[PDB]
Formats: sequence, structure tokens, C-alpha cells
Amino acid sequence: KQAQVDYLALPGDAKLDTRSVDYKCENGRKFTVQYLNKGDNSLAVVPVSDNSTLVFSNVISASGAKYAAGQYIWWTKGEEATLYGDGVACKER
Amino acid sequence: KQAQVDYLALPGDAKLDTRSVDYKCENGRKFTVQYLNKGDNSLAVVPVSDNSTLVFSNVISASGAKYAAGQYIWWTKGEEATLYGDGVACKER
Amino acid sequence: KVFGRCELAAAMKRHGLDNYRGYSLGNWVCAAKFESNFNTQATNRNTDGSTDYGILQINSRWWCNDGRTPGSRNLCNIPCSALLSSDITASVNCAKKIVSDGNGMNAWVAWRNRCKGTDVQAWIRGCRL
Amino acid sequence: KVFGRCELAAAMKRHGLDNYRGYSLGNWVCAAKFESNFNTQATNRNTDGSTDYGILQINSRWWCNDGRTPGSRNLCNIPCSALLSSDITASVNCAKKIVSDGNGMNAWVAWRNRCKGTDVQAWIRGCRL
Repeated sequence: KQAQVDYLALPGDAKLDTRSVDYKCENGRKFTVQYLNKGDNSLAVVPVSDNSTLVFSNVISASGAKYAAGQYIWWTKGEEATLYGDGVACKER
Repeated sequence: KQAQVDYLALPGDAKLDTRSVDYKCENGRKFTVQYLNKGDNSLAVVPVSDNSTLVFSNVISASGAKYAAGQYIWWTKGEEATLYGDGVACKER
Repeated sequence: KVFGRCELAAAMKRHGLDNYRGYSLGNWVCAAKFESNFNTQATNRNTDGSTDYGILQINSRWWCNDGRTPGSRNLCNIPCSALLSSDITASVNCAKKIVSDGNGMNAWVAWRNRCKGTDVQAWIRGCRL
Repeated sequence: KVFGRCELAAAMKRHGLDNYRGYSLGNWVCAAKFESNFNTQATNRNTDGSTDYGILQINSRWWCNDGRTPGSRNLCNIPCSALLSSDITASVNCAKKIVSDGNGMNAWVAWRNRCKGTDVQAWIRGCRL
């Protein structure tokens, strides 16, 4: 069949680093996140649910990697993560 | 000469709508913002300065279009906008 | 309908907005003033393709459904057209949920830029409540 | 060096962290406990390419420079290596700026998930500051 995808150009000439990580949260959910780090920009594409996947943008914090989108906050610390919004604890795997 | 470009894949098959808007702020600054609206995702690519352009993600609010990235908040209301972080009042043109 | 300041304050008081979630009455009248200027029919289009409706300028992407905004969440499960009555009930109820859901009054751009840190009690003064 | 709980509370109290920006002493000892477990040499890599350093796990994308993190802001204008001493001065000072810049203690993921809303005072009890 068919499939069409829209792409956004990331600003700057900095090197782009992409990585997919699988998680499992305390509510049974299991999904995969895509991390994109390029210069001042750092994003996380997260499926906050089965029919909704959001492009989160990295926001300032003291510790960990905090990302924001919609009414959600995806905050990672090492292999761990927490999804706040309607926090849920998730682990890499 | 040359030019390299990294692209981000926007999730879903919803119709994508892009729009470029020129602004002028209270501090004399002048720039152009790119807005991308596709399904649950809404983004604003904003040059928060001369050497830094960030991809902001729309976040929940009661009114206007609030976007977040890094230590900044780009909040629009009609032809008006405000940039918070190191707010500044900006308007279209 | 364009509410008068004191006329609006009295209506909001009857709904229980004074100290609702710890927000004195003045904050709510202040937010309306700068969001819509007390006009219950105010509407404003935004860069994300959404529109703000009513005296409290409730957003079509997050709270109400105007059937023309992409990625609508409609968290107040209400049609935006129902937020344009001269009776502010619908608006007050959705506003209560918005603030009740921890979004605080910081959720309103006008409140954040024109009311936060100001003398909000002033917006209900001289009103006789 | 792995600070002892009370040993850490006394050091932080000398720096003036008790009620610093309205945060009682227990909040700071608590954040350290869950961020680093009182270990001054703790480091942790994150999904954005940054690393957290020290007893208070200061992030290398926003606050310190470790020379290997993309898009470094270095807002504390300090090399991350300087945040790994058995003396918490460098950390306390950057922490004061982080919280001083309105970021609040909410800026620390461990504080948000393990200290916020708890009996933080307990973390300085029995210590005889």
C-alpha cells in the first residue's frame, strides 16, 4: 500500500544524533521513543498513548533530561523516565 | 557552495500546514518564525537570538498558543507574541 | 453581551470564584478584562490553528471543540459555540476545571502578562458585592 | 566522598541553604539523597547527550561544561569537573543560582519525584545542627 511522511528541517549544521529506545512503564505500557540531539535542539518523539505520539522539546532543568509537549512532561534520568500528565515510572527495555 | 540538512519525521498522517510569520519585538529584534501544525503536534521554530534557533513544542494553556523549548516560552495570541526566558513583547511584521 | 466590570464581578461571585482554588475574585475579573475586555462574544485565531472563545478566551485546541482545529483535545468536552452566551456559566465551569486541573491561572496568557503580580483586588472594588 | 546525612545537613546549613529562597534545609538534603545518595562523585548520562554531576547532579547541557555535550549553555559558567570535589561549595553555589533564577527546586527530577510534598524536615532531624 501507500504511506506519506512529512519532514521538518532541523536548524544548524551541528551533527545529528538519533537513537531509539524501548521502555516499559509501571502501568504495563510498552513503547519506543526516538531521541534527536542536534546542537541547541534536543527532541523526544513519544507515543503518550496508542493513538497519540508527540514531538517533545527539551526544556531547562537542574537534573536529567526534561522534555515538554501538550499537557505532558517526559523526564528521563539515565535508563529511567517519568511521564507526567493525563507521574508514570518507566525503565529502558 | 554547500549545505547539509537533517530532517525530523513528523508522526501521523494528518494534514500538515506550515506558515512563516515575520515579527518585530520591543527590543528592536526582527526575525521570522516557522509554524508547523499537523494532527496533535504543533511546533514553532524560533530564533531566540542571532546564533540560536529552537524548535518549540506547543504545550497546554487556557488561551493563546503556548510553546516551549530550552529555557524559553514562546506564547502567541493573535498577531501578538511574548518570549520569556534569558517577557519581550512582539508583534507581526 | 459586553459585561460591565462590577456586573461581571457579581456574576463570578455567585458561581463561587472568590477564593476558588485560592484565587481571589479580582484575578478572574482581571483575566476577563485583558483576555476579552468583558465581551462574551470575543474570538481570536492563533498560530497553532486554534481559536480562543468567549469572555475568558477558552482555547479550541485544548479545551473546547470548534470543529476546525487540528489535534483537538476538547478537555472540557464542550462545543466552543456553547461558550458564547451572555450567561457566563459554561465559561466559568470550564475555567474551574482548567484551574482545578492544576493549570493555575498561569494558563491564561492575559492573566500572566497583565494580572500576575498586580493589584487584582482593585478589579472588584467599588462594586458593592 | 560520600557525605553522611547529618554531615551533609551541617555543611549545607553553613552555606545558608536553610530557607534559601523559601526552601527549608530538609529539601536540599533530600534532593541530594535521591539525586546522588550523598555521593560527591556521582555521574549519570542522559538521553539528550548530557551528564549529571556531583552530589546535586548538575546537568551538563544547561549548567556546566563537560566538553562533550551538544548545545551546552553552561549557565553556571563552570567546568563540570569542578563539581566533583568532596567540598560541596561549587555545587551549592550553582544550585543557588538555579533556584535563584526562578527554576525552583522543581528543577531537580529527584526532588520532584521523591521530596516534593513529603516530610522533608525529617531529613535534618536527629542531626543537632
